Amino acid sequence: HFFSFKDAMVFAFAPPSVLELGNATGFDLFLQDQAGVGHEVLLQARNKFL
Amino acid sequence: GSSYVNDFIDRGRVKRVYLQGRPDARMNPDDLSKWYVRNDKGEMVPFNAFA
Amino acid sequence: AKAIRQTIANLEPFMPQGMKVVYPYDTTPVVSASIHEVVKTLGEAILLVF
Repeated sequence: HFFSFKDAMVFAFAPPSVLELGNATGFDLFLQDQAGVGHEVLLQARNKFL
Repeated sequence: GSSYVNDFIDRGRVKRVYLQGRPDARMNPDDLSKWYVRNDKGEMVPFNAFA
Repeated sequence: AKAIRQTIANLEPFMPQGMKVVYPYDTTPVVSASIHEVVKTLGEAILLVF
């Protein structure tokens, strides 16, 4: 039904089994950069990975 | 004494800014007279007057 | 020492050009050689008694 709310990405999800662990479920990782390549390179890498 | 004013970022890391005289104006007691201190009316007073 | 070598192994592919990391001072191989020497002398003591 929330696709009838066309201006906002209204994304509803269920909590996990226990709530102490995380608010989402599945996996999680951070794309980071030790070389100091900036922020545009890192965001381009994030959207490339997506 | 190489004072510490504030910080500055560079290449993704906040580092610091120092402030000190030249490597050629503190090296011997003859070069402690190159530094001038401002008077209370815009004039300049050397360190030979009072030190 | 093992965790420090693992951290340098995770930080080594992001070196600049010609940037080698060497270990000039280290007091861990004397500990490893000492425990290996006493377990070796234990082994040959059991072998000589047999």
